[PDB]
Amino acid sequence: TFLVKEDSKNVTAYTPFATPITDSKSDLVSLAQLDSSYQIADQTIHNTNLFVLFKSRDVKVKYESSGSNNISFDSTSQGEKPSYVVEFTNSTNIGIKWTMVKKYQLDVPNVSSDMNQVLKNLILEQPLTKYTLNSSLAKEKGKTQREVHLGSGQANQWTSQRNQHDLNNNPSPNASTGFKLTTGNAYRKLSESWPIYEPIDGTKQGKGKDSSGWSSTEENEAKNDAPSVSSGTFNKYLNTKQALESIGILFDDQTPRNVITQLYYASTSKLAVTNNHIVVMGNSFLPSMWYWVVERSAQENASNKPTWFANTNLDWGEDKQKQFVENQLGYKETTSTNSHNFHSKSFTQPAYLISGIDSVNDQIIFSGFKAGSVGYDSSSSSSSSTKDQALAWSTTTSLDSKTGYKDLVTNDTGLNGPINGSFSIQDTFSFVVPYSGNHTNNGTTGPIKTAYPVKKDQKSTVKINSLINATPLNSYGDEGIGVFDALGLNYNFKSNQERLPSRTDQIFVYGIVSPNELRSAKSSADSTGSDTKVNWSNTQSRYLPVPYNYSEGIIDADGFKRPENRGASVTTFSGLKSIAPDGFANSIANFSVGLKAGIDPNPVMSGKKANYGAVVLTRGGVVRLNFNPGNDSLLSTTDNNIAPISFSFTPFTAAESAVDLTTFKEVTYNQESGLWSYIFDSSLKPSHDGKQTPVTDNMGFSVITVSRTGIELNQDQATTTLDVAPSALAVQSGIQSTTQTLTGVLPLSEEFSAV
Amino acid sequence: QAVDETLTPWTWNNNNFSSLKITGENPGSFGLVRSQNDNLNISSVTKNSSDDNLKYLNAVEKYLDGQQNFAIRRYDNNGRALYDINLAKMENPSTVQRGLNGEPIFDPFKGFGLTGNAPTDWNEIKGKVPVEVVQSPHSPNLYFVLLVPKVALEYHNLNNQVVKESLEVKATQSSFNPTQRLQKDSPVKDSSKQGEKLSETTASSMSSGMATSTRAKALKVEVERGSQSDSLLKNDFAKKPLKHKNSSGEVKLEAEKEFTEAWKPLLTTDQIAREKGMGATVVSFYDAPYSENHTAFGLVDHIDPKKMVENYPPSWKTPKWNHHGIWDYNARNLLLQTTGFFNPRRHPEWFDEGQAKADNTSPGFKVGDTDHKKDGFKKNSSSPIALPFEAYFANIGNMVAIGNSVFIFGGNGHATKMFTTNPLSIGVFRIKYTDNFSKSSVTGWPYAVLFGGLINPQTNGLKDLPLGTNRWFEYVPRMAVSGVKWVGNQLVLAGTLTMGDTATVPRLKYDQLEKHLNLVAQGQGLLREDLQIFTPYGWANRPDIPVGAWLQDEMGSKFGPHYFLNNPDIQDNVNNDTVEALISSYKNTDKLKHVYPYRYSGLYAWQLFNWSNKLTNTPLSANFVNENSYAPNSLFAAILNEDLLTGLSDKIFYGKENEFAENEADRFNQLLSLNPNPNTNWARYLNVVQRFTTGPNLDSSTFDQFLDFLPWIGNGKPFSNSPSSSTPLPTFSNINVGVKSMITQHLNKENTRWVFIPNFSPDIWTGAGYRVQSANQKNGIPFEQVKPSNNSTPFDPNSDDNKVTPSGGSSKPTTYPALPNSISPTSDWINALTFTNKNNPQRNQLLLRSLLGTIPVLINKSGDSNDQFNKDSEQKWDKTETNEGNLPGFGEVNGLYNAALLHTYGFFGTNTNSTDPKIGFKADSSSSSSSTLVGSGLNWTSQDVGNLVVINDTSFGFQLGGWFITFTDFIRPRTGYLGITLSSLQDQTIIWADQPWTSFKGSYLDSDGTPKSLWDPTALKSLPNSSTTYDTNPTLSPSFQLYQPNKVKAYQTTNTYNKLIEPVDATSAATNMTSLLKLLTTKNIKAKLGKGTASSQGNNNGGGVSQTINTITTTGNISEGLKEETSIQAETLKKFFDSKQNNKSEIGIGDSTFTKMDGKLTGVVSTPLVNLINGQGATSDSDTEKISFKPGNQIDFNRLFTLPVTELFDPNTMFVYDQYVPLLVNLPSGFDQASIRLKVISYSVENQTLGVRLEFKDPQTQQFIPVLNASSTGPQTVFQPFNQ
Repeated sequence: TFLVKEDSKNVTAYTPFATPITDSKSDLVSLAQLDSSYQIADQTIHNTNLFVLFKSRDVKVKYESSGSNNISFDSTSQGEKPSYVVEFTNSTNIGIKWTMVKKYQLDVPNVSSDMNQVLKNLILEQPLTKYTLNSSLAKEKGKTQREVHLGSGQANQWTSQRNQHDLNNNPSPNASTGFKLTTGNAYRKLSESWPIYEPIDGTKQGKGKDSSGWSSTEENEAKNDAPSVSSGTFNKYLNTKQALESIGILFDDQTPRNVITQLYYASTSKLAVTNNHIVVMGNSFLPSMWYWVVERSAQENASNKPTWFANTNLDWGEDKQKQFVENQLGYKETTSTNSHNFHSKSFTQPAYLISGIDSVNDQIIFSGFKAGSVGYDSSSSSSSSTKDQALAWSTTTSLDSKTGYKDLVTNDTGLNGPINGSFSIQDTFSFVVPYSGNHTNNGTTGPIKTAYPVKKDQKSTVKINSLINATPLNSYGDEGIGVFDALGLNYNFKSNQERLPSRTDQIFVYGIVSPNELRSAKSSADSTGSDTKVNWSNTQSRYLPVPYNYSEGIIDADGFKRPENRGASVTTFSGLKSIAPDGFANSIANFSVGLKAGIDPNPVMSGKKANYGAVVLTRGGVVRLNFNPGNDSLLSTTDNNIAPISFSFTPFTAAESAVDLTTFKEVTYNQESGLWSYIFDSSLKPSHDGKQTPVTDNMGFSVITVSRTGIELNQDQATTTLDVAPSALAVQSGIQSTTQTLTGVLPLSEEFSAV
Repeated sequence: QAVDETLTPWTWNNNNFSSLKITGENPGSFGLVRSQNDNLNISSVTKNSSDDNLKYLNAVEKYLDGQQNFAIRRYDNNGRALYDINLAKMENPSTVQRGLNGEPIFDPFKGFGLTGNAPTDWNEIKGKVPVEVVQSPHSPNLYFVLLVPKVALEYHNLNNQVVKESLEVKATQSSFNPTQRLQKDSPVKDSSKQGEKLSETTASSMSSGMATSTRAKALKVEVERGSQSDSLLKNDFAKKPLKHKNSSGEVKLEAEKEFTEAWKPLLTTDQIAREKGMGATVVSFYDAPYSENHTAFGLVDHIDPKKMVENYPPSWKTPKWNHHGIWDYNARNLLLQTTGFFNPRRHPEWFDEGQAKADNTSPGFKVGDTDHKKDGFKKNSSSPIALPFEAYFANIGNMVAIGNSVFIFGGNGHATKMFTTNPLSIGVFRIKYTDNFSKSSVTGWPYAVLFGGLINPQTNGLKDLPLGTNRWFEYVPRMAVSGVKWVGNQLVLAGTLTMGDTATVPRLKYDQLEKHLNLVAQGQGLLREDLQIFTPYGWANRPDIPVGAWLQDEMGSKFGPHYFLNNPDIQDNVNNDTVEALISSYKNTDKLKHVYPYRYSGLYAWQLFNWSNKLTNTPLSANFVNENSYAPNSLFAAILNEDLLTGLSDKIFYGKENEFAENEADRFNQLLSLNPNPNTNWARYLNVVQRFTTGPNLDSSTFDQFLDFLPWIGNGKPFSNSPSSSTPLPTFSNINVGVKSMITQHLNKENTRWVFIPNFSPDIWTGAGYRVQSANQKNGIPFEQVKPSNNSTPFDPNSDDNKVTPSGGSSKPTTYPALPNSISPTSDWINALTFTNKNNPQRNQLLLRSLLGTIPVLINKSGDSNDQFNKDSEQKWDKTETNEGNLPGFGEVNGLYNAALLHTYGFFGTNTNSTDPKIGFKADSSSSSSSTLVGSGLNWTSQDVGNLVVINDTSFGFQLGGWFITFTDFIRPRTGYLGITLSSLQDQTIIWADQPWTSFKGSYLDSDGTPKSLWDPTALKSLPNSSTTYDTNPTLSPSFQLYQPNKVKAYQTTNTYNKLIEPVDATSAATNMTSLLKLLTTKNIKAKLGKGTASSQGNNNGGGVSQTINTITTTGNISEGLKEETSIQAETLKKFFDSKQNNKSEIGIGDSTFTKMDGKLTGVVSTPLVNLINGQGATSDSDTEKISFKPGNQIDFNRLFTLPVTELFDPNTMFVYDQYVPLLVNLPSGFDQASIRLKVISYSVENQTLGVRLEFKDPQTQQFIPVLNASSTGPQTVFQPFNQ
């Protein structure tokens, strides 16, 4: 009775004897009367009913700046193949053969006027690739704070001139304002199309947001340097067509389809279910702004529309953290002619790299990395000081902030603008600004002010618009602060050392969403004309950087930094070298996959609901999400100082880090055992390397066992209230092979399992 | 077969085992016994010059087979012996016969079926002594026992020219000088090889930046593979423009010209594997106390050394080498130190050739050729890590059984430990059983591949201990092991553990070896000490700089940025504008690397943090590992993952992922973590630990505040000095030491209000030996402390080497305006992690070695004629700003304060003796002065660890020399509790003995609910000879060290500590200091302290028992000394302790209780009802005298057995029905008939025969017991209808 995905279209029930059932192989794509071009994305079982997520490779979505139906399927070339979620029930005399029960078609979002204004000038960074380089990620440093504000040739006037600029006491005039868009990864509009070539070096190569420039000659030069199967020198670019295909980007011959189509087809990735609702969110590889919520009572022939993540006012834990996230989207009082951006139209974080979606006890749990979105200038001319430049900045908490998580996260450091850069502390260096609030080299001088990097005299002549990053790295600046933020290196010098939470970079978003607020989300999706927001109260965010051990040169993380860490070879993204063994080519950008909530099988106090904790995989460690089943909300403790109990990160070892994260196929939870299992199918690997060399290790499989650990909630009278976050523990289970093609693992029993 | 009273019960020193408590179906004791006879003349076995150790050891074993007998007798649950089991003498032994399902054939009254023939290997096993016993957790009547050669006991009594120390005392006829064993002359620039030095960067990339600088450019390091077979095209790490001194020939590590009588093991790892009589053996066996066939054997397995050595990591084939290779190898060899990570110069106990391979040459890699491109390739190896005889028996003992398997965690090392040699448990063995115990397999693995998963989240104590590792297992953990036991549901390990080396992490400037003799001797294997020793002024700016850069400023007149003297007062401010000029221009590649123009320096914690193997948040996270500890230097206990330990494979498989780099171009881009090649399994082993602990649940300066609270076992006084203005000051903490300093003028003046303290006023106690302009200027110090190279004037601030030009040309100086108030080795700085000298490794090292009582003290003056140092008018505790406060500041033990340590020991004043001994240290300002370390006068050592005992479902503890220690809260922690409790020994006749742990006779949990320990003042032993005919100025003993001279310039009379005290040539100093060199022998310390003979008085004998302090739920609660709301946590803990110095018992600190006994103490035997000392004190079972089975003439058989026996009992549990109990058992009037019943143990319905055992409610325990006196055949009987 174990339903296993035979291929991209067939699912068959296997008997506990690991033997297929007679006449049980079923073609679900045809069973649902969907053309063969369709395929199944993810499947879930809920009340012995099998649901399926159907995403077709023929879909073609078009975006139009003008008009009302801005996001709509391209039916001109029979490309109107929306994605479906279909409920399948075994309805017979007890013999496995599935049948149509209901079929819900997921439609593209309706774009309100404000979302339209934002999307017209919006641009999306090309997706992160398995074969992606640090240097590739890296973007040349932008105009410094002083350069943007005071202009050029205004040195030693900072002190004097800073007062009228609402930057009082600002200690870092050389603070980066962002990253120039003139080069690097391809930033394309929704109506545009990504390239298959990724620049090796993002400081030199690539044409960035200038699509006309890229297509004029740089595209041809990159094609010459990087051919498609070698004969290519591969000195400036990588031909990542195979990897783009692998992680789910659609291709017309060779050129990928438009960004809106790619984003939609990526958004149809996963499936979590409830007795009244069905939620679909995007995969982990590339962002997804919109997620469909399906009402199980909705008509069969009716239309299901998603909710903009921009309309989902998540609770990041603190209003201060929420406003951190909000303030980096872009300038507020644009007023140029139409230069509206996410912050100006009063929208929240628009993109999440959704790690996974799951439900338990009628509750839906979601997790994922906050996908960076920031303003950028498109003045095109004299010209704006910040022209062609991203407006982003690292927001690490200062060195003297009060000890404690709450205090850390609530620290005013980078409220509105850039303050971090380079500084000297005794016999070491701190890229983090040493001061916050009103602290200085002679006493107290007044509050430290920060402002958005945009000159006021040009308030009406600066065209600011938003962008969406392909990774959690909000600020791409090829700078020390950036690297530090990325790598989780920032530490305070006090008696009790603490990691400084970068409130706007590498942010990890997780939470549990309840049916009432899911209904509110569905209402938001239904909203026509005026855009209505969604409130998600039971959510939290945690600074979750990539482990520092994945980057060459960095041996440990502590307040005292070794002098060689100041060298350009570790200070910059471009100079950074990756030793990542988890299949990633980069060691900067974090990535999460495989959220699977589960019910704790262990006995609980009478009158107390059984514990259910969810485990999510990340780079270099597992993450356990702790919940309070008594209220079906996040686990929390009264003492602020303590890190949010809801969070618990347990690092990996050589065996777990060796497990490619790009190969996550399926995750199963053993209800009676209480142990997860993370199936990794090596076959998922792209055909060809980023340098067009054939992939030599596309054969095999591996699994990771995630076992609850620590002290759980409501165990006994003495454990009614907790102070220590329950911590998961990942171990390389022992189900590994390189010569075999995985078909499926069977949770046969407590004591046994089949491969 | 029957009991022989001539064998007496005893405790083996290596595991402290004496008996096993049997539990379940038939409780009782197994316990070790030996023959009582004296006059054991082992020296009657002649050793010739023309023969090897093996035939000598066989002659000693054959001789001892005539002179001594050994056995493991069984006792009942009241302490009464049943049968003898002298394995050398028992008649016609057999293995057990099996059914077709592998089960042993059995019936309780008959016993086991015997095959009629002995086990395999019986002719070589029968001479071995049994030394540990354990019971199966799942299978009834099934046990395991460990056997060893008799020399695994008697090794200490074998003759001294074969059982040598690792060092020699000699005749001392030239007078004693500890520098005579030390290679000491420094290296020099080669007059014919200057041209190959690392090149200055001629042009540096703009990176679209604007700033600029005048300072000398970065040094390049280029490395690439080329096209030639065995040469790179460039290899700039291999450059070598320095060479050694030619003082009567070349100075370098060269064993064949230095070890003229080299130490080597008794037997090699290959000999112990092939010579089946010399290896250790475990056997399974079966026992039933009231059967005809009461005992018989299962299976035999040798604990084969090749099953350990062939499971060592690939890097252990080349312990002369490490993953950095060539540049580190050359820097070490130039400084005359060890190369690799576990070389036999420090650790000979694991090498088959001992000191004969204690050299830097032939590392398994090509090195030392005339072309730098030719070095750095793999070749053949001839000195791998092994398991020779001395290390082997320290790796044996401490058994546990889990599932169908049994384990061996190794001993404390007192099978084979000598005064200067440290064999330890380096791993774990397992024997695994198959085909329902019809077959077996044997294996083992080193702790390095098991403990590598440790992380900062897995302990409630201190963070960042030197327990980290990486993909190469160059951190080599080993333990003196206290034991392994079940603490309720959790399996636990305990003992003392080796960190990585904390002491030798700082590295000398190349020319200065002649003036820093202790740091080089501690790196040479000569000073076998793990305590951190303060030596800052001679250190290089950086340990890791490639040796081609060291010659960039020979005059010091430029203060050469890449290589210079370590002092922190003179280094860069690299601000908002500066980094783009001086350092952020030098971008580099897959074939280029650089050395940067940044000036760099710091004190001991900077050096230690930078290149020690500290734990982090991540495991496998230590790309630098300086070396490994000589002896255990940490406490340890941990929770061990028992199902994962059951599920790990017998064979461990490694691959190219654990090999060192085959060439230096692949070493240049060296990945710190890599994928296991998926056939391999080595990475599975890392997850055997769930949790670990190392000391109190305390953090930061609070742990130094705890170090001062405990009493010193030499006199019972606390280290705190506060229970009595000219009063003395504490040694470990800083509270009330020096003056309250406002840190508001620290840093570059950069930011110091609300930063570092929980209160509005940032007051910190500045400690001893601090620097100020005046008492009115007690807040910070301005920059004025400039150092010349010669008389060559100031460091020159505002010069072009101390400036940059930023964007817009607005130049500013790159140097500090103000500095911290202290550099001294006692320093605690919350705000300055680079000027603080205290560290978390040292906090745990001090905890262990202050418990053992053997931290050394630094001396200028002895009690001898005209040499004396005084309490009055010669020390000024109130004036620690000047030399009159006598702070050394050079050669001193790290973290503590020497004058306070000397005072707490009572080396001056009437603290520890009835008159002033006048020994100590004085800071003179009139002339240059000489110094060396000496011991505390006590003789305990960190291997002196006894039985792990489990007190209840969460609490456990062990004996550790003069202490019992308890880890009361480790399994279930709480806030506001310190997590440790301690009880001191009181007996001065034990504490001042010369080998004191030999008086401990074992430790056990007792029936009144307390752990207890046995002591015998008659069991002590003298040194191996009485010094024969001469005064042995060096006397090898368990608290001796070859502490070297440190020599220094005169102290300044005022502003004394404003600069570090300047060192001078010590190579000639030994002739000026003879009174101190005589005090290196700890017997002379005892003589001058008045402790050296019968002058201690008190008990003439007085052996007996010791017991830990009473305990309750309040014990160890310190919740008012934890947290903060008005000051800093150590300062409020000091306030909380100072009202409690007279009442330490509620903190869980104090002296043990003790009771005397007459005659010898030899060992306990223990069982669930009772503990018997020497096996005496057995009882009549006084609670059960009235309970007995009915005899056969009192039973009317047809009244019982008209019914078939099939229905006299419940088939689901085999208990006889309640109404038939008084029909078979006699009981007293008014007795509770529910308190007792009969269990069926065998029957046959075709014979109507029923065999039974009785079970009764114990008045003492909430569990059932057998009634031992219930028949003339014990608790088991049979009933049948007249047909027996």
